[PDB]
Amino acid sequence: SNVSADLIWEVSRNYNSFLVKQRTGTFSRDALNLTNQHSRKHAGFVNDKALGIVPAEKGVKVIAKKVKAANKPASSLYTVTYKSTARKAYKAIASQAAKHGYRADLRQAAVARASAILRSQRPVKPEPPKKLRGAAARR
Amino acid sequence: VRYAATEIAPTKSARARGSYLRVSFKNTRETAQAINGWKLQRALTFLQNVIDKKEAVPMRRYAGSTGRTAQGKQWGVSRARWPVKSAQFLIGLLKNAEANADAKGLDTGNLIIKHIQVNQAPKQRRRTYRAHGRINPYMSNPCHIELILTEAEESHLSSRQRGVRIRRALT
Amino acid sequence: GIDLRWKHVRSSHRKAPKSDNVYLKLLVKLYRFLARRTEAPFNKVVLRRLFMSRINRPPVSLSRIARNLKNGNEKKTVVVVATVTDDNRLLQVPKMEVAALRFTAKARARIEAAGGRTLTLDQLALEKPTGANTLLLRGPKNAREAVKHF
Amino acid sequence: IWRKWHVKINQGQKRFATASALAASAVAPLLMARGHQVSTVPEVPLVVDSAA
Amino acid sequence: VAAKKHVPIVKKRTKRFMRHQSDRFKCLDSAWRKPKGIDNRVRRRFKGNLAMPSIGYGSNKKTKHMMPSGHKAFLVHNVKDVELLLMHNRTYAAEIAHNVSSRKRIDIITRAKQLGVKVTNAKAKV
Amino acid sequence: IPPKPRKILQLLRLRQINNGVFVKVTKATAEMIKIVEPWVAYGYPNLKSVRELIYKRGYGKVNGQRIPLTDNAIIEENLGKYGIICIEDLIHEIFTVGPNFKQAANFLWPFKLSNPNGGFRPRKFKHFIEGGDLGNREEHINALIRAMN
RNA sequence: CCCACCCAUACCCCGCCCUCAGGGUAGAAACGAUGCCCUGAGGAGUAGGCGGCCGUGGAGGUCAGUGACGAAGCCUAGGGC
RNA sequence: CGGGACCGAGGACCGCGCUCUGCAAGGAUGCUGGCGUAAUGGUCACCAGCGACCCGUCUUGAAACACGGACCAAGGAGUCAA
RNA sequence: GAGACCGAUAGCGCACAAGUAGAGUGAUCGAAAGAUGAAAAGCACUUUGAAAAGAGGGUUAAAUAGCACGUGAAAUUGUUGAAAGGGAAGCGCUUGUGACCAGACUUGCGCCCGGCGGAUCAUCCGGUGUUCUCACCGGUGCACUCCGCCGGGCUCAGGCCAG
Repeated sequence: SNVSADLIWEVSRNYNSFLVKQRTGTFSRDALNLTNQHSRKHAGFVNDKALGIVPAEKGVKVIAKKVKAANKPASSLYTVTYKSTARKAYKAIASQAAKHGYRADLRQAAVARASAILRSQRPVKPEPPKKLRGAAARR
Repeated sequence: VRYAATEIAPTKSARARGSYLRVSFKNTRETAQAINGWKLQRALTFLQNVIDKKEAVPMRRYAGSTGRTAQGKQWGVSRARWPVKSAQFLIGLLKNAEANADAKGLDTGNLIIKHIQVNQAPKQRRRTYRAHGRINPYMSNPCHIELILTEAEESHLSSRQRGVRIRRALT
Repeated sequence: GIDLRWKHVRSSHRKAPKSDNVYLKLLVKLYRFLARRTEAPFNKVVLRRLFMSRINRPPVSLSRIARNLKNGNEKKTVVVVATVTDDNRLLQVPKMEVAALRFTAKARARIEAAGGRTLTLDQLALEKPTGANTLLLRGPKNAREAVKHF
Repeated sequence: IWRKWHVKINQGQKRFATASALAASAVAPLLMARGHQVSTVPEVPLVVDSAA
Repeated sequence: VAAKKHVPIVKKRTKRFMRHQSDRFKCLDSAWRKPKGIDNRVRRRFKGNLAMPSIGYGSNKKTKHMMPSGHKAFLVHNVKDVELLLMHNRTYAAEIAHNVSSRKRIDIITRAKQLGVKVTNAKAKV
Repeated sequence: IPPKPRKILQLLRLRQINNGVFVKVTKATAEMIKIVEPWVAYGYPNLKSVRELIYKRGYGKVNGQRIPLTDNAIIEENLGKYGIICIEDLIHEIFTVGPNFKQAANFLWPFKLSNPNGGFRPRKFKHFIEGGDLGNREEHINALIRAMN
């Protein structure tokens, strides 16, 4: 037809509302964007098949695009919440990313994002106190 | 109002201030620098001697093509003058500061001039007539004066260094 | 220092279109892939003409296509990287299969009424990826008022 | 004041652009890319009954 | 956290390029301006004169825009901005914008500690 | 430099100071070298000079690019149609001036030599027979090749 | 006449920056393809020509942007790119 | 066969090979010590060795001559229409 | 009634008692000049001075807003601290001295034991969703299995300068 993921990328490769451009790099606020990087590989709103991982109250929540409901935004996302062991979460996310051919190139990024979210959900360690240094600061 | 010396506390100090005073800024700077850091009584006596032409104020910075006198030898200079009007203004300010110290209850027999400063006030703009129908400025350069009186008053060594130090301590 | 009497020359030909048409960008990507991965000179010529500007892509009329369809070219697929226009001086349009960047409405209607087929360049890439049995046509480049006044 | 303030545009190009904008309005990725909140919209393009 | 392993950071020149005669005229800012006088010694590159900037002073492509810890600065204004660095804690550090309030800064610092993201100015407004 | 010596140096591929080339002796080459004697030093290299130049500073011109001769496969692809498949074949062709000397010499990039260790003679820009460095020093070019290699 | 020695931004080797050139990269586990990987050569500049970027006032869109728990401005032998 | 200096680019494997359990073969590893802080590094001021004419304009081939510049802030000159 | 206009050296000469003040015999010429604070709450009272004012003490959220009044740059000046200086300073490269600083680091990961605290261990069953073979939810685990915590021990990777 007249619309494809390639055309959506050509339209929105230079500007979109998810774009954060700075001197040190270009980032994306898109929810279906693993690694938050502006590229065709990671533009989940552009690609027909795409994955996204967000934190939950405990564990991760993974959304995936449905190809048959692209014109129905309220029912276009397949959502599973994994609140279990991290290994089972990684196995399920890698299974839904690589086993049936649903963006097997995003498998490493999806497992990495799930691991990062689960490590962020851990309690933080208290920082060591600052050591005063020099002449004016110590005295 | 804020003084220039913000480090000095007001509990045991006495301050005095005068603004837009029509007296020569250069002469006032020389007089203030002459009495800077002195006792209050010594400063008052010296300023009275300046008025009576018995002691002279050395002219150090603002001194170009001024006269020479024998009274500069007390300061190690030759150029010294007697700025009577500057002495009168500074006497008035020092008596005001002494009155402030009396009101606070401090002992004026132990006070020193810790801070004294003369700044340029906005200039008084008169005019003078010259030849060929010309008009030139004939300005006055006044000053702000302020003064404050106060009461007169082996780590991170190396293992070799440590071993050497222990050996010398034992021996 | 080194004595270089001769001078290394930067390229004097287009490497990319100046057009911001996204469909032309997709076509350029497709024919870049084809010209890189095939030995056909047809794909290289088509890609290089896709780079070109409008004064370098003059229109081709159905009369010109019918002229070039003679003498054993009746079954070849006509490829024109330009606009195909209609000629009302040609009363009878023969049956033809033409692939072009764009057709005028009258030219497309007359071809479809005469019984031929009109294609885009991506359809041409699908059906003849190496440009087999194709007749590559260009319009008159010097037939322009500026070129006359040169 | 005789600076050129108004721009003459071909009506064919205006109609082309209007058709292209309406075609882009039926693409849900472009709606999110333009900053619209359409995650709870049941279908794009959204058609409501004229009885309402 | 600690940055990703990288080649040593080399600055070809640390000193800035000072404008000619900006040390003698206060109306001249020290920001670089290329001299355009046909008889100018700095423009003609006599020895003993000010150097002129050129692309030969450029930094290594692998270490350009790196702070000495090895991170690249990313300006953030809120918690949603600092959460963009979830996948880049070994490459990008967060730098809070100057006009962000103190309580929002506390929120950003707390989120960055949870995400393991270095904050360049985490001791500000304390 | 006058235009005719400039053109002769350009045709001899001597465009930079301390560049060296191998030349097959004919009248058509000897007259050119005799014209550009005020800028070059030339002589008769031995086997040691040829093999050390090719082994240490040997670069081939492959697709217009300067490639070091670190493997025999480069020589096989770029000279194998003439029977030169190894660096010893290249050295033999250069030294004995074989039927494919033109192809071997043109495949060899012009040798970029250093300045001589020990320096030149006190006045460099005189003829060799006058106590300088310019011109034909015959078999004495080998010591200069050792110094500049 | 002879021997050694001193050093130019010249010559040789190495690293890095830019420019130019030549290659590779989809039944895509696939990419700011305007990207990335490999290789070679080159680097002065007035008049003049061309390209890319930085900055200022205002307009549309966007960042559910910052802000009286302090916006803009200003000072700063304090730092980073 | 010694003695010394400077350098360590790249980053799974692939290749050419050799003295073939392996290797000096398509680019540095191994072992060890002190310190873990202003010690390294950086900025500022100053002294020291070496280097270094005051800018712009004009002129012709070029210099010289000549002209403008006490200092600072703000303003200030290829625009619009046909 | 409006503006992709200007924002007090701009915009009309004029945002103010502006065609005013002022100049010229006259025809005419023709400026400069806006902003305390939300509210005057515009400093009672004491003290020192002839006074202007100053100091205490007050008002205020703030006088670091005092009818010189929002913010308060530069030229230029005073004080204090540091430094240099035998007929110029200023600048470039590179050390040193003194002063003052930004980083980096503080430990992580993976095993082997011991002690705790819980059954979101594997399998099977039902429902649901999906990319149609992968998952989630409810029951089942009965603690040699999973998940955290706490003590040790081990390996590896970790900052700076060096041999």
